[PDB]
Amino acid sequence: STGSATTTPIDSLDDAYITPVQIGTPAQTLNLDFDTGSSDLWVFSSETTASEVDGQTIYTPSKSTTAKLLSGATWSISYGDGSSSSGDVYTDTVSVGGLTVTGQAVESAKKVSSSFTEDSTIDGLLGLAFSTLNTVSPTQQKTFFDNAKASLDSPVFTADLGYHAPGTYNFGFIDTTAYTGSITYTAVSTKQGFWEWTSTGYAVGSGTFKSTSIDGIADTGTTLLYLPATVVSAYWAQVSGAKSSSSVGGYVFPCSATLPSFTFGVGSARIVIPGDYIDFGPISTGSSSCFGGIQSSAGIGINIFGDVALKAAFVVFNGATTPTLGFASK
Repeated sequence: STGSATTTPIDSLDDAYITPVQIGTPAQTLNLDFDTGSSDLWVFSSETTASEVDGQTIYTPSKSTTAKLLSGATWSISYGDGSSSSGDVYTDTVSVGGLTVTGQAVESAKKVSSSFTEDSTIDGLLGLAFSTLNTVSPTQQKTFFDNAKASLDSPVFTADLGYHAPGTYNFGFIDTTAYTGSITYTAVSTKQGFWEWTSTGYAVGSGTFKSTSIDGIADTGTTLLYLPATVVSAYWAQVSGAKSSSSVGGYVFPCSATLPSFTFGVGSARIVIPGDYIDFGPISTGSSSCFGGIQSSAGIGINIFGDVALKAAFVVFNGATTPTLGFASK
């Protein structure tokens, strides 16, 4: 089997991407944030504290003839951005782009943190990291991909995120029309539960390539590119007037600037992030100070190849017995 679904930016800045997901019988379609940096599929629901729901579409398990309470199971998750959610668990039928999993754990939120409430466009998350990170207790549950894997034509999914435009998540096949040149594959460590890999270096604009190993995670659920402070300083030094602002919470730059590109290495291959992808717009409405899309990972504890990086590539998440990651230009 295979599946193919369009993913759409939630706003004009590509702050996140939502993908429609069918849950239950009859189908209830919710728009979920596909997140390769976590491993829970959780949704706003009829069980979510009423004051914490503000415009989201909810899953109502009592209206699904295939929903079953997973007795005694609870979940609770906290993300790197400080947000969180928790609740109980149902199993139900879940379909993405024509690919169906029966008996998928659907984690129903009883509580969500304010950032979730405040984002009316995201109805929940669909985790695509390794199932070892799943938070369900006392019986850990599998991700949608892990459940689907054996049925797929090939044990892979691909992320093809757009810049200020829709893109595609495919399951079970590689669309050879969706990228240019060849796909370069690179090793993955699953030791921390992530799609963790090592970039071979970077360049800023038309500058020379610096060969240096940068360990990080491919994370569709993180907006920006978080890299070591040395790398990030070298980038922003090429933008007149750019500075790190403790009050704003990272590097800002004059909105009048033209940003240089940023290149990252994948083995001997190179992925170029155009400068415009690094612009996240005014820090506040009407401001001439703009927020940068490349930020320091210092104090996160891990480097994160988030959407800023991934949307410059066609990315293969290869879930073979020994997982790997592939990157192509597009």
